[PDB]
Amino acid sequence: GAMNSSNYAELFNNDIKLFVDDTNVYRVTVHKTFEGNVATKAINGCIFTLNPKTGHLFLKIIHTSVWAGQKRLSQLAKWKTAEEVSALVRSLPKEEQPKQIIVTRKAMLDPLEVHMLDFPNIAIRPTELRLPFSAAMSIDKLSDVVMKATEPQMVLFNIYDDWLDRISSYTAFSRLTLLLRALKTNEESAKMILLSDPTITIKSYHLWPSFTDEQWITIESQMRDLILTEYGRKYNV
Amino acid sequence: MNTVPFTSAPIEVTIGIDQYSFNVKENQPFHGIKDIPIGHVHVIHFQHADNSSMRYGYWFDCRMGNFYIQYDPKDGLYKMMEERDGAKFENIVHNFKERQMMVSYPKIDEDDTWYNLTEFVQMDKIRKIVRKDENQFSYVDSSMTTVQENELSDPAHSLNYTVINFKSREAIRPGHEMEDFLDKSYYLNTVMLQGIFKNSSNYFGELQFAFLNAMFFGNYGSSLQWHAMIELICSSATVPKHMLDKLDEILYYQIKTLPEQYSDILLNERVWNICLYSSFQKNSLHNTEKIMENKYPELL
Repeated sequence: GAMNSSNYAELFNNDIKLFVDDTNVYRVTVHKTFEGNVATKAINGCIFTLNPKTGHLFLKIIHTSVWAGQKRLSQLAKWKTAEEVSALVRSLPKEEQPKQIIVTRKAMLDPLEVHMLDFPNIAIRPTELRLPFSAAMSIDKLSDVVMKATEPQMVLFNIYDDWLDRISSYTAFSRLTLLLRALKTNEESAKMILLSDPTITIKSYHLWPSFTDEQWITIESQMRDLILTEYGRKYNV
Repeated sequence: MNTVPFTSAPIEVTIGIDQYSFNVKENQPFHGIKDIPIGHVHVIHFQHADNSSMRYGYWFDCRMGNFYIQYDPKDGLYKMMEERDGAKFENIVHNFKERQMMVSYPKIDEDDTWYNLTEFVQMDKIRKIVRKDENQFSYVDSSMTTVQENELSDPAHSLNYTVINFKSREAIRPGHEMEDFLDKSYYLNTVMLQGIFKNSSNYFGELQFAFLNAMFFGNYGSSLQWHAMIELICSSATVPKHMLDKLDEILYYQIKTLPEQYSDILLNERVWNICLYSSFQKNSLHNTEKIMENKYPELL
């Protein structure tokens, strides 16, 4: 069934599962043509496939060449997402294949269900949670590798860096979603918070700065405060 | 013109023959239905005055034998049976007519309704959906479940309709995932028409039979099958022209004949709105679309 606040801890049990977010698969800029009409130009995108227990991220880069000569691209993007997710599962050894795939947008259920017909025991689930994974391109190293790609490419990361050496998956996922919620609501401020102190660096093999435990508490407070502010601004409350 | 005599009518019951029906009172002297048109399937059905649950009845074709109805007080229902003694049967049928204790199948001569509802329905195909090969006629009732329903208990009593499922390997060629899901022509034309049904007439026959079972017995799994078989055509971009024109006529008479008060449970809003207004064949069902708007605009 659908994933929601009630069954939220299921994400951190030992059944392998993956979130699939397709929001950044088909990305355009909108511009005016010489004659004054509107046209789009595609830029590179990505499927965001994440195991919330381990942090393993399967970033499948979607090169603009995929769209060439295709119609109804927003629809096609859903099927290409499902195609690539299905290929990823096929590429994993059996013991690593997920037992569930949770799609962040309901429009993905039928495309993935159809592409996964060979895996009847992998359950495809929607979610009622409003997850912030669209802000994934606000993480500088992800945006960089997507925009530079010259061909289809799978790049692997751990989205938790080394946090699991010191915290649980539940706390790690809460930290990640908080960081991304912030980046989504006000990227400029969120990013200012993360880098204000030049003495805290990002390891070459990490995505986020190497905050000490105490500094993560201050960070997370600063991200909470950001998110509350923006809300009063949005709704005048 | 053929006859289906009744031994007696011991319990108060509404009897239907095809689209007609009569109220018969407990131990009223009723002894059958005469002037039944040869050349079509027919269905005789029952709903006891005391249990307006479990409508039940029998599909038959009078060219296949002499059939009659007898109430069973052990199993509590009107049973169809075959008389093999042709002499003994004309004898029963003639004495009941002379005594005039039989209703006449009340067909207006201007009326092609039953033909139009049963054009492609064949007794031999019905008997493959309702397997019970010691009888030449077929029992159906409100509660019988289909093979597909069972898969998601007693298989002797199942409606063995052809399983249709839009998210199955059968329906979806590997590598044409998106194409086949959005354009079911492959599934319709190669898998179902050429593969299983062999021709459009057998396809239409099952579709019509499913509708009639839904209409006459409120058989819910039959309603599911009738809608499934419509949707598969309407969701195919490439359909023989003759099937579309014929489908428009089939559906028209089905919609015409449905009791007005039952549109809610028998008609699936999603399927109809998709077929009439969103599908590839939105523009190919003009008569069906016209009668649906002027009779059930609420559903749409």
